[PDB]
Amino acid sequence: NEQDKVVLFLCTFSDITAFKQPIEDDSCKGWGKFARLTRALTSSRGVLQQLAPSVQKGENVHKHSRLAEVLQLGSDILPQYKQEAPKTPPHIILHYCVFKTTWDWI
Amino acid sequence: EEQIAEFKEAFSLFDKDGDGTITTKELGTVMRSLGQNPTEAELQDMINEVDADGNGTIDFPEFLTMMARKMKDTDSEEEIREAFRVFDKDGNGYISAAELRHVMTNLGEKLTDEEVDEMIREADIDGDGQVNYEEFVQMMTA
Amino acid sequence: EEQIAEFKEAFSLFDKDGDGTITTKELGTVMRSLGQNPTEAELQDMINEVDADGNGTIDFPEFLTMMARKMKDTDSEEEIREAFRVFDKDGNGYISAAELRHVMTNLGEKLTDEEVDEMIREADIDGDGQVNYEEFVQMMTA
Amino acid sequence: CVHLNRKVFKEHPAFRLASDGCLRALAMEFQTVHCAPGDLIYHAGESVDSLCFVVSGSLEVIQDDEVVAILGKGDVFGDVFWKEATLAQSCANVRALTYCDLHVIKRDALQKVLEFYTAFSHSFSRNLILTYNLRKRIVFRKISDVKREEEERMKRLPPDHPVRRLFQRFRQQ
Amino acid sequence: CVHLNRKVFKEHPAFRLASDGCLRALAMEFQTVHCAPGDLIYHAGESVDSLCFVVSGSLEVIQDDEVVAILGKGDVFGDVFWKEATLAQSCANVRALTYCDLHVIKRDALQKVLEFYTAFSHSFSRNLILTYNLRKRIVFRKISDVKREEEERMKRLPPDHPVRRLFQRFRQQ
Repeated sequence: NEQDKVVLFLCTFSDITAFKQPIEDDSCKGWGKFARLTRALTSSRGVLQQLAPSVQKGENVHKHSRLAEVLQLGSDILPQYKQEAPKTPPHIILHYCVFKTTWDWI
Repeated sequence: EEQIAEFKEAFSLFDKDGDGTITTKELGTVMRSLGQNPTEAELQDMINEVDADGNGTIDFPEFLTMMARKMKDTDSEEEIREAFRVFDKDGNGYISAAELRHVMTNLGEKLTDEEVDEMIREADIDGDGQVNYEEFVQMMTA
Repeated sequence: EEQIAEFKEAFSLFDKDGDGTITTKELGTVMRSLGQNPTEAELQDMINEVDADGNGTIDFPEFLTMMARKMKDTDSEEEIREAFRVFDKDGNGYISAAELRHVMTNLGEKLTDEEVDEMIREADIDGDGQVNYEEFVQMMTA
Repeated sequence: CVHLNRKVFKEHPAFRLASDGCLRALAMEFQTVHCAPGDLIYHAGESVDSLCFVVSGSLEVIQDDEVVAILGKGDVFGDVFWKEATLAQSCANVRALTYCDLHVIKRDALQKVLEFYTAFSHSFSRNLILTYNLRKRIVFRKISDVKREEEERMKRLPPDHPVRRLFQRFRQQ
Repeated sequence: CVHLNRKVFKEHPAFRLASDGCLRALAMEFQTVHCAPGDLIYHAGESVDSLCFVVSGSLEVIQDDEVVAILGKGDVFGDVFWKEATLAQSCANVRALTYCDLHVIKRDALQKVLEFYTAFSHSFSRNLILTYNLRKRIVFRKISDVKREEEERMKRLPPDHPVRRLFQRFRQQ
């Protein structure tokens, strides 16, 4: 929080279906279970981890990439759930600022 | 059905060259990056058990058969979809009143033009002469 | 109860030095200005009949016992105040839903969480999770 | 208002029997409405709560992309309110051909006037033929679709069980 | 008005079956409402007479100082009017997180439109799932109060006669 109390749990989701194993209670095929797993694990493999599947030994690399996006986000998106003022990046001065207003006056 | 074109991104993500030809080497590479190490023998068994052509290379409508196999919809959903397939002969996602006239002739129960137009209009909600899958189930509900 | 702090002006008006020590001489002075002339013997009898410490000087919670003696409220008012004292264990003038859960365990009749929340919400009018003495009597009326 | 709606009250045979007080009580509730070309009046399925007198210009009535009636000068369309006594959806769009002047009157106001002037209401019912009932659905067939269906008729119980049920529903309709 | 409420009518699955005339009859009664951050919409106990479509921004639903639902773009809250047929008090405050654009529609106007478009009303009832029913009370427990009550449970007929009576009343509830 703004008062530094924990108030929400953000849990981020992805798919490790293709990278673990196929297991079916019943299926038309083991190939069909593999097809369902590839249709599930889409947002990592088909989109983000596209430099992986040409190369081999990509399981740890793709898992590290998908978790490292969220691991950099673990410091970046600490959005803290506060009704705070929106800020520009620094070395960019505000329009209605008091210093900028007296600068425009001088 | 409608996700058939939504699988096309996955199918272009399957092959490495993007040739419409599912290579055995490309499949071994993508399983090796998946984290499994299968032999090429069992992958060739999967090719001969999957492909309808069966020549070391398969296509996207050649995978549409396996997609229709692994579809396996519900009872009433498959019932209304098969009723859509017999009830719309063109399969264009719409029911013309002339299409309902043709299936009224092919049903055996022939109806008048006013009664068949009233069936269309009671079925239709947006009012463009054709009804939708949702407009079909809207009267097939109760 | 609530007039206990309202007696504090009278209790500071009792003593002359304002020391929390009810002097016999100060009591004789205030009765002499009242217009009665009592002897110091009967005033010492009043001290030994009033004070719980009994040392020639008494305190304001030492008078709170005589205030609780001379309170002597009604039947239903004392009933709902004692029901407040057993029904709120903290005595904080409010009934938390967890307080009602604790007295539901201590009553013997255990209720569900939805039923105990509905009892709170039917009891509550301003809607802050706690009910008041007035909100308590508002359902204890009929 | 009687002078503004003289274009209705002098030309219509329904209004040639109107009393002077009934004419005032009608014209105070009439509304002259100008419409642009291609600026339609009633949608498909819009509530027809106002019968309109086309005192100038021309209108077309499009039901299912097909012109069904052209309304000219001095034609009355809308719904027969005093006999229907219920609000209905419009069957057809009413597109405007030219710059047209209609003289609409809402169903509630017309029903008030016809309930108060009981001797006039029977004359109105007998003498106002609506040019186009917007309520009633007109059944027809397109010639192109009939031709295509003749071409298809020259070219040509597990489905019937979830279908004949509906058919019988339509038989109960 | 249909162009103003296109942000509802193109995105919601309840409105993807709407007729053109029903769309006009809905959009003439919709009201776009902009709200500031921290400018709440429904109080606790306020009458929920208007189901709102959050077309932009984000809202939070505070019941008993606790966030119960975050509403984002294209979420419908309010009360299910056509099935409830009665006005109820709001269970929870609906605070606004950002500058948000809602598209409210009052219960009376929506009920008028759904009574007139009877073929559309069933589709609306089947396809409009409310994101948050403001009428229904959500029962829960706070973790801090559960912890304190576990601490108190580790620490621990003359009253029951004016108390069990009420208890039995609650048993009759």
